[PDB]
Parts: sequence; C-alpha cells; structure tokens
Amino acid sequence: ALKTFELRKQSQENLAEQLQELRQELASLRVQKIAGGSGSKLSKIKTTRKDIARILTVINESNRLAAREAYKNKKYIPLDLRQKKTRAIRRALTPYEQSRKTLKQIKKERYFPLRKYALKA
Amino acid sequence: PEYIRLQRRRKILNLRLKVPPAIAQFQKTLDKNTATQVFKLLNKYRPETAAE
Amino acid sequence: AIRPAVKPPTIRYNMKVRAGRGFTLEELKAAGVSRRVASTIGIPVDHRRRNRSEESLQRNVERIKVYLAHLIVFPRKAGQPKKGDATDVSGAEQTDVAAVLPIT
Amino acid sequence: TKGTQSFGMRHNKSHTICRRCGKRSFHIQKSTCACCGYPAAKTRSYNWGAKAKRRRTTGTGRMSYLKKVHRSFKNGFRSGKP
Amino acid sequence: KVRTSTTFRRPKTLQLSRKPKYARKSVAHAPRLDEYKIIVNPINSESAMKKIEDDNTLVFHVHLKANKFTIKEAVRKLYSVEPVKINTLIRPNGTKKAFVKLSADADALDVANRIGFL
Amino acid sequence: GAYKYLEELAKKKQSDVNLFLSRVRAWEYRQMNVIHRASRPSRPDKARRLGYKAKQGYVIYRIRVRRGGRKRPVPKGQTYGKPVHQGVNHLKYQRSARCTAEERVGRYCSNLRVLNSYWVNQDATYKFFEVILVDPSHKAIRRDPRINWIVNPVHKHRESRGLTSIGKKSRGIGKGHRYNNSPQHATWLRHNTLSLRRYR
Amino acid sequence: PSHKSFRTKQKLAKAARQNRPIPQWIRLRTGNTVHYNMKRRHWRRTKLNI
RNA sequence: UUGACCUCAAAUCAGGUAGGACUACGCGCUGAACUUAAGCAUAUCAAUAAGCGCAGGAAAAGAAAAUAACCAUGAUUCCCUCAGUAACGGCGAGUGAAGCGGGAAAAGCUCAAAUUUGAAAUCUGGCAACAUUUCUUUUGUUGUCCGAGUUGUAAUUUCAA
RNA sequence: GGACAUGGGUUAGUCGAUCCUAAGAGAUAGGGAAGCUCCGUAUGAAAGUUGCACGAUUUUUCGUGCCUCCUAUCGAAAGGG
RNA sequence: CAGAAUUCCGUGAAUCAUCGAAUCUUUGAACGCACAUUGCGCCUUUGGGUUCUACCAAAGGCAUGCCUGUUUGAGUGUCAUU
Ligand SMILES: [Zn+2]
Repeated sequence: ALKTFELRKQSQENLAEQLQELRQELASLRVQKIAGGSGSKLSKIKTTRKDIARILTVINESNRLAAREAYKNKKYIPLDLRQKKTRAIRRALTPYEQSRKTLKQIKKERYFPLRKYALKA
Repeated sequence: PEYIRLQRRRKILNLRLKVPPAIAQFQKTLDKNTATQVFKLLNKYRPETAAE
Repeated sequence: AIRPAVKPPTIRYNMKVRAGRGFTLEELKAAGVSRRVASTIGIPVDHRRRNRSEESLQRNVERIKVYLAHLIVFPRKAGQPKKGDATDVSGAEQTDVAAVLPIT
Repeated sequence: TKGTQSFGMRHNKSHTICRRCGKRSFHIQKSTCACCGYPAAKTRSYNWGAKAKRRRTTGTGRMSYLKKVHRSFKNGFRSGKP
Repeated sequence: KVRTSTTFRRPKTLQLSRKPKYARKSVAHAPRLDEYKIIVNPINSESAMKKIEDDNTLVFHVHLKANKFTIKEAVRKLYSVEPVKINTLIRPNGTKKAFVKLSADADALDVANRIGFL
Repeated sequence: GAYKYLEELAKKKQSDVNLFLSRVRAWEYRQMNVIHRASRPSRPDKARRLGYKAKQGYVIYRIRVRRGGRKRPVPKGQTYGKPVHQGVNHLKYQRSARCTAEERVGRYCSNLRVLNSYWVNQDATYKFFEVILVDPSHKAIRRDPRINWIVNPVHKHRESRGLTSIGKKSRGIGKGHRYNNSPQHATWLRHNTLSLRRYR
Repeated sequence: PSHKSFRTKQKLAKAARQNRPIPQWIRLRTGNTVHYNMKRRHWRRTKLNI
C-alpha cells in the first residue's frame, strides 16, 4: 500500500499524476472483474481505492495548509477554516467581553476585594 | 412616492391647522442681516477640531 | 458567616432570640466597621433593618466586637501586615462561628 | 352499485410521494403533505398523536451529525493535530 | 426637473459588484464528473457484442448524471476514438447505458480488444 | 438639563401644544406603514429612562396596533358548550397592546433583542408605540458591561416569554399579598402537588 | 403506464432490487439468523403504493 | 449650478444575524368537554386536555411602592408547619391561600434623572503592525483614517444614599 | 404458467413531456390576526426590460444621456404547438 | 467460503479500540425560479469545438427579513456664495 509519509514528500503535480494512474488501474481492474478474473486480482480493487483515498486526502491537507498559511493573521478567514464548535458556542460572548467591567466596578474591586480571613476559638 | 407625498402633505397640514402659540412662536426667525452678523461673530469662537 | 441576634416580630415569638440576615449600618458604625469592608471580612450588611432599641444595638455591637477580636485577617501582601492585618496567621484554621459566638 | 362496481373506477391518485418525508401522503391538488406538512416551513406534529411523534423523531434516522457532536463534546471540542 | 410622465420610477444606481474580504470556501473542489467518473465499465452482453461486431457501436455502462456531450469527451479522452453518434438509455435497474457508434476509420472490435473486456 | 423639562412637559398631555403635536404625529404615523423604523426616538427622555442609548446597536421601531377587545374567533358565535363559555363579543385579551406591539416588532426584527417600549400616541382605531431594540451581534453592545446581559441566550425573545416590563405587568409579577399567584403555573403546581414522603 | 417520471422509475428500480433471493452465505454467518425472509414482494400480491 | 443637513430608497456592496428540530422539566397566550352535583344552567372537572409563541442546563423569581402591629422582622427560591385553616361556594356538591416559626442555600447590585464645559475625556468599522490561542481554527493591543455621537457617548452619584 | 430460479431486454433534434395559457393555485407589496396563519396578485409599491449612438484607436453592444400601459411563478402525456 | 505470506525482531492484520485532520451524493428550516418535471434560468472566470457576442464542459455564485457601516441616488423638506 502507498505510504502517507511518502506521499506527503511529493509535489502536487506528481500526486495528481499518481492519482490519474491509480484511477486508470482501478478502471482496468473493474474491466477485468466484469470480463472474468481471479480473487487475487479482485482483492487489489479495494487496495487501489484506499490508495486513491490516501492520495486525495494528502492533496486535501496540502491545499488546506496552504489556505491556512495564506489566511494566517487575517481578520476574516474561510468558514471551513475557522472554528467548528457548536452554533451556540460560536455566537456566545467571548471571555474578554464577559470580563469587561465599568470603571466604578473596577475601582470597587481594587479597593474592596474579598479578603482571606480565619477565626480562633 | 409615499415619502415625498407625506412630507409635502405634512408641510401643508402644518401651514393650516392653526398652531398653538408655543409652537407658532417659531417660523419667524432672524432676518438675513442679523443672521449673517450672528454667524459672522459666531465663526470666530469655533470649539476647536481634532487636529488642533 | 457571622449573623446578628434579633427578636421575632410577633407576641407568639417576641420572647425568643433568633439569627438575623445582616448587621445594620448603625451597628457597624458603632463597632467601627465600614459597610464596604464588612463584606470583605465576612460581615453581612442589612440596610433594611434598623435599631429601635439600645438593647438590640448593643447586643449586635458586642457580637461584632467579639467577631473582630477572634478574627484573623491575612495581609493583602504576604509578610506585610497592614492596618488591621494579623502578624500571626500561621495558626489559622476553619472554626465554627457559632462555636465561639452562639445565639443566646 | 355503491360497492364492488364503484371500486372499479379508482385509478386517480389523490396523494403522491412527498419530497421531504418520502411517504405517499403529499396531496396533489392541495400541494400539501398530510404527514409532515410539506411545504410548510415546520414539521407537522400534534400532541394528541404520540405514536406518530415517535415514528418520526430524533434518533429514528441516522443521527450522523449528532453522534459527531457527542463525540466532540466528550473530548471537550478540541482541535488541531497532536 | 421637468417630468413629462405622471408616473414616478426609481432612478438607476451604481449597483457595484461583490468584493469579498475572504473566500467562503478555502479550497475549490476538484472537478466532479471526470472521465473516469463518466465511464464505469463496458457492457459485454450478447446484444452488446452483436452491436460491437455488426454495428461498430460500443455499449458502455455510464453514470446516471452523465450526458452525451460528456460521454463523447470521456470516450475520446480514455480510448482515443472519435464517436459519431451516442444514444442514451436508462435500464429498469436504475443505471444508464450508452451506445457509442464509432467512425468508419475506427473499429469497435479492436477498441474493445484494446480495452480488454472481450 | 432638558431631560427634566421633557419629562415634566410629557405629563401635560391635554395642553394645546401636546394635543396639536399628537394630532399631526398621529396623521404622520397613519400615513406610514404599520411597522416602520424610526430614525430617532420621538421621546428621547422616555427612551433614556427605559434604557435607550444614543450609540450604534440601539434601534427604534414604531408600530400601530388596533384598539378594542378580543372577539372570540368562532365561526358564527357558536362555542359548543355551557352557557358560561358562550360570550363572543365582550372578551378581553389577557396581554396588553404594548405586549402585542413589542412581540410583532420582535418578529419583524428577529435579529435584535427587545429592551422596552413606550406609548407615543393613540386614536380611536390605533394605539402607537415605540419599541427599543438592541443588536446582540454589534461590538458596541458586546463590549458594553451595562447591556452585555442581553447578548446571553437566556434573553432570547424575552418579549415572547413576557420578561419585559409590560410583559411582567401582564403576567402579574409582583411582591405581596396582591400577587399571591405571581407565577400562575408554578403556584398552582406547588399547591396541587401531592408530596408523599417515605416515612422512614 | 409507460409514462413515468424519473423519481417513479428510480423507486421501481429500488423495489425490483429489494426483491431478489437472499444469498445463503449471509444466512450461514455465525450469529446471523437471516435465513428465510417474508420481505419478498410479488407484483400481484402486495402493491408498492407508489 | 453646488454643498451641507433631514427623510426615504437601491446594490449578488463589507461584515453579521433569525428561521428549523428536540418539549421530561420552564415562561406565556388561547382554551373545552366528558365527569361530579345522584336531574341541571352557576359551580366542579379546570385557570386542565387539545391548539399557538418562546429558552436553558436549569427556567422563572429576586434584592420590597414587603410584612407586621410586635422587645418588631427584613432579596428571591424550595421543604415542614401554618392548614384542609381564614375564606370562597344553587353556603349545594365542592373549592381553598397568606404572615409568623424551623430548615436548605445565601450575594449583591446597575441605569434615567447633575454642566466636564479649562477642552466627547466615549464607541464601531477599514488599513497596518505587534501579540495570543483548547486552535495556523481563538482572543486582543497599539497607531492612523473614516464614521457614530452634543436631539448626549464617557466619569462621581441610584436614596442603603 | 402472469408461479419459482438464473440471465437478458426499453437506443429519438422530428413520438410525448419540456414551451404557452384555461378553470384554478400561489408567492411579493400592503393590510388583518395572540398566533398557527387569512385576504390579497399594478393591489394605495421609488415593482423597468425594450428602442437610439454621446465618448472610442476604427468600421464596433459598454460607461453615461431623456425615456415609455412591460412584467413572479405553477397549472393540460386528450387544449395551442 | 475464500483471498491475502507484498506477515511477524516488522511505525503492521483486524466490520479491533480510540479519535483533535479531512471527505461528506440528491434533498430537507433549504436559500436562483419550480418540481406528479432529475424542468427552466441568470452572473464571473477558465478551457473544447471556425466561433472578439452563439454552443459545450468545469469551478465559484445569484432567497427573504433585520442590524452596523460603504457606495450610488430621490424629494415644489430646510439652508449660500455664485
Ligand atoms: Zn411529507
């Protein structure tokens, strides 16, 4: 089977050529399966499909990493690139906004904060 | 359209429909000479700008 | 938290003493505790209750004084005891307030 | 006349397959599904029918995204590669 | 400000186009329905063999969402043969088949042998 | 300040100036849509008291609601029951027109949160209200500690749940013996729940 | 009626495919008791109802 | 002629937001009848069933326009008790709370109404830079510009003062 | 055997649908309705697609120039085509 | 049932377990208009067939209400030097 760490060391054009060759091999395997074949050759169909999935996955990571690099430290980034938590979590108040306090509240906290105290018998 | 018709009819309704003295004391503003003299003396004491 | 001693408001119960919600502003002033510092040191403040009798005023004032005497106030900055802070916070442990100041 | 011979002229569908729920309950002339209320922007449901409610409710289908949400919550909605 | 008509109409505005600050999708999708995603496999039934031998038409099993325009392009791109006409059929089992007739200079029998389903 | 003068002048609704302004403004509002955005509040002092601020994220909408009681929506006055439930004509809606106005504005502006509303005008047919709305997605609102609460999801459609001032007034929420059934369902549930303790 | 929509034809194709005899090996699977099936539908016994 | 202001439009304008599902519990609207009264109309069933709108992990309520009549208590909520009591009811059938007291838990607060007037000190957005991350996915800071805002954004005050 | 099992079989620019509109349905504006939703289809809407060359190296559909009762759609395998 | 010795001193079999990266068809609140039709459209860019405009293919888009800003505007609504 194709190794993912080996695939990640090659350029996108080479990966596309490998994907095209694998698709052609898969088509030929399907043709032989239709017009008579052996189980040894039929078992290669699943391996070819997995290798095609691996190549497509590796291309996807490369494209998404390039998009993340391009959109690094940018005000607005693609929706698929940004957070993927729940809808309520996404629109919930940020910790900074929830911790915002008025000047009067800040002065009250600074001058009269909760003290650590103890009692004796 | 509706907004042009409304504003013109509002002006007509204000011109008719006798106005109470508290609101009718308006509509008689300063004359040309007095207004331009007031604004001329007003333009000297401008309340600064952001740059200055 | 330390609670004041109050009289229930009916003839069926005015002969008893129970625990109140918080100490009045007059009681805090008489005991020498500011209303802002009372919350920080654990003294509840009740702005609605008032002292119509010197008996109730003194009864709660002595309770605040006993609480202050038995209270250890840790310094805001460790090793730098300020006004009212305790220099012997080493022997501090969690004790029941009513075990030293019960309602009588 | 009202019975067997009258049953011989029944060859005109009153309902067809609904595009939302898939049942043969989409009234053709009224353009409304008798089951799920399509095309109204709300699933038809009533409290007097509880068996109908449990026939078509959350958990009856695949729950493809709800299962992923539950898995993400159990780990705390974390992201990135270890 | 002379108006020769008693009806008021909305004046035309600039109506500028979209200049997004971010792409909604980070990566453009790879082209769906490629040549390998237009052809599934040849059909080697008795009728299909009769069509190949006696009519110079190859019988292929194509996807349901393909058309004759894309079938011709995929056949040309995969087997380097130029079709002359294509007929589309949807079998009762829910799958599409295509009768692809070849030109005189091209022989469907040799093309079928080159594919390898004979 | 002028806000004190505005508050004192708004009380004198029977004065000639106020009557004239009410007439021209009622005509002004009737010529407009039933619900329409107001560029600025017509009663700035009232808006300030209710919580409006002159900053981005605060929206004012004016709505007219038909006056009168609630006729029973039965086909031909037929109620199909005992005579005690046969009234069709002299029935009253349990919520006020102000509650109806703010709920309709909330539906019209579902992206905002209803804060308060105030009466501005009325005639025989319509009663006119101005509703204050706050944008929970605006940064000026999400960073303001004094209005930061409304961003939280627990205040979603508070006018629909009767959590506004007029909503709680219609619900009968209050303190004392006059409001013994302050939450009706909660009080009824407490008084009708049979508590069967395990005697051990 | 030889005049059928695409959705109808696809549903008929699905119904036809869900009518074949069950292969025996799945029934012979350990822990699998599929065996016989009453899901088989005949055109003259139980109608599809669109 | 033009600009400014005001009001009202259009744009596949820049950035966002709402719908729908789930309804055990929660907040409201609307709302019966079977039944009991040995009949039946008020009553009862029931401020329930059905219908409609709207949330969360809890919701709601909540810091007195509250009780009490006392040597007075002291936000809200819940449990016991008050109490099948006061009271309501063809005073028929039936219905039916609240103060005090004990306990669980306890936490307080924020605006509008003030002239900063020796300086709108306030806030959003665009751009750039620098930081940060459950995280290249998150959250900010600074500078500059443009807007909002004097028909009032900030600061000290909220009656306990 | 219309039964059971295994395979095969439906090929369109010219046949229909697709286009148009009928009875009707039904969005939108607007107005009711607590609301589910009801009425409404140039309706009390700033409801706009068609027609000339003003500029342009030169023998050509884009930026403006003033227009004028245009208008949602769905709805027939026997209507029209 | 096999197949797989491209397997075992090996970052490797498994319908194994876990799971923070992705893929995720047509639909559906469903969002170009519709839909008893896999029906009818529009915009941008890139390629193929003689096709600077027609056709085909691919990719990215075109719903409504509302909010804050931007641009272009309308008004016999109010204001000035030309
Ligand atoms: Zn349905």
